[PDB]
Amino acid sequence: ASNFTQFVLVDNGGTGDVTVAPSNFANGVAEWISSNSRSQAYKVTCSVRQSSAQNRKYTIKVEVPKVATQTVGGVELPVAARRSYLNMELTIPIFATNSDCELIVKAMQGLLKDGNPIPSAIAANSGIY
Amino acid sequence: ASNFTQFVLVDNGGTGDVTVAPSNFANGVAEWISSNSRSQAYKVTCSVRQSSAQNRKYTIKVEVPKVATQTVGGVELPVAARRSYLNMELTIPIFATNSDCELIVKAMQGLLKDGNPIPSAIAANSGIY
Repeated sequence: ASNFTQFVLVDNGGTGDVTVAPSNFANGVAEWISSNSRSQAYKVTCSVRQSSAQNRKYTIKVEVPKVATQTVGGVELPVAARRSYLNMELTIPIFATNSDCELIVKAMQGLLKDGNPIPSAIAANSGIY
Repeated sequence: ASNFTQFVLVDNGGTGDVTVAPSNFANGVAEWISSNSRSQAYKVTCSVRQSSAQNRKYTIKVEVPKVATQTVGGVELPVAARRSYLNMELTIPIFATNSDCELIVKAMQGLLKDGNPIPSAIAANSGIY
C-alpha cells in the first residue's frame, strides 16, 4: 500500500548500505533523509496529488550527495557538494487497477536495470548515440 | 557507455517480456517503441542536454499502454487507452566521475525496489501516509 518507513536507498551488498529514514511530513510531502549533511545527506521526497483529475500525479525527488565533494582536492569544508538530483513525475489514471499499477513499477524497474542503455549512459556520464 | 539498443522494458520471467526497440532519433531525442499501438505501444524517450551548464540533464519519458483499455468492458476500439506516463529529469554535474554516476543509478534502482515504500504506494494506487 505505501510506507513512510525506512528503506535502503543504496545497496552495497553488506552493512555499508545507504538507508533513508522518515524525517518529515511537511504538507502532503513525505520526506526521507540519511545520516544527513556532512559529505552526506541522501534526501528523498514523495508527494501525491490529483492533477487535472482524470489522473493522480506522484512527484518524487532524490538528492545524491555524490561520493563527490571533499573526496578529492583542497576545499576542506564542502557545502552544496555539487550533488545530483532527480525530479520524477508519474501521472496515472485515477482508477488504474493494481495490475495497471504493477505493470508501471516493472516498466520503471526495467528502464533502470544494470546493463541497460539508459543506466549505462548515465553511469558513464554519456549520451545514447 | 550508452546504447540505442533493444531492451526488456517489462520482465515477466519468460518469453512473454515487453521489449522496446530503437524507433527514432528525432533531434537529440532517442526513441524506443514495442509491438506498437494496438492495446500496445510501450514508448520510451531519452534526451540529454547541458542545462545551465555546470550540469547535464537527462530527460526520460515512458508511456505504459496500461494492461488497461479494451481489457474490460464495451468500447471495442480503444485509442488513447488512458495510459500512464513518467517524465523523469536527472540533473548531474558536468564532470561527475563514474563513481558519482554509478552511485546515482543505484539510489535510483533502490528507490524503486519491489517491497519498498514508493513502489508499494504506486502499485496499490495509494498515498505514503
